Amino acid sequence: QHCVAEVLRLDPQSGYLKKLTNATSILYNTSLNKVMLKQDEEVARCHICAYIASQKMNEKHMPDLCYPKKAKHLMNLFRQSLSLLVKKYCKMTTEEIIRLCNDFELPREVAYKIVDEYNINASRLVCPWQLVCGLVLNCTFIVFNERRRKDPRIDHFIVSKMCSLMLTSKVDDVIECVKLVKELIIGEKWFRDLQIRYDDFDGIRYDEIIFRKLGSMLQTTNILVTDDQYNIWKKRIEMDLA
Amino acid sequence: LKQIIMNNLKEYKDSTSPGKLTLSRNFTPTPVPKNKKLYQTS
Repeated sequence: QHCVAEVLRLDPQSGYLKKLTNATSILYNTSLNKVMLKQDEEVARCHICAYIASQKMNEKHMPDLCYPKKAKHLMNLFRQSLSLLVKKYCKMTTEEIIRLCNDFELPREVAYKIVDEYNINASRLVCPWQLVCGLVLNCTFIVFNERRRKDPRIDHFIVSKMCSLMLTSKVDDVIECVKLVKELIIGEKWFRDLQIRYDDFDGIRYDEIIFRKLGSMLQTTNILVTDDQYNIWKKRIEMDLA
Repeated sequence: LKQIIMNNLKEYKDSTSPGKLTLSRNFTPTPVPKNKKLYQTS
């Protein structure tokens, strides 16, 4: 029962779940009952069973159900028994850029938003690598501000990773791929929602930047350090005798 | 710390392996969206 649910709830990666588990159980039962369906490694015996379970109950969705040689064989047997920017005019799909965005482990809402941006504004393009790269980089900078702040090393590591993934040694082009997309995507409401959510606003907080720019001297430029920093640092020399 | 801190950055630059940097601890990977329809090519 554990593995059956493991594979069935792997489809995401009301009645659907219950009816699908029942269908898989009874289908596997029928396939193993007679001595007619043998030489079948259980390693993969819960995939097209799930496909036909989807086909049966009420509704069927072709995409991402077969997601290979023996797949068609088993289907028939069971159903009878029963650099990267110089390149010009490149093409892309949903899952290609989903992979490129998922190498960072970023959430799925951001990837879907980038995909929507692409499928809406991919008609007048010259190289989609630039737009997608800029989008994902400006998503990383906005969501990862906390760890970047506490560790200024990240900046170089992330840039090196996204310079090696696109197979280039020069990086000013990447800098352009960031700033141009920032210019282009600067005024959309979902971008606004992301900004208010992850509180970057150019890498500094709203309540500080307002006083930073309004013309005050109470603005907190943190050349000094926080009290908790000193409190936790004291321990390091507390044990200096060793 | 001008003379030492640069040495600290240089030495610590070569240490970390790029492979094992886990940007998020408790993330679940992005699956394949089911339907092709919603991705209208306007």
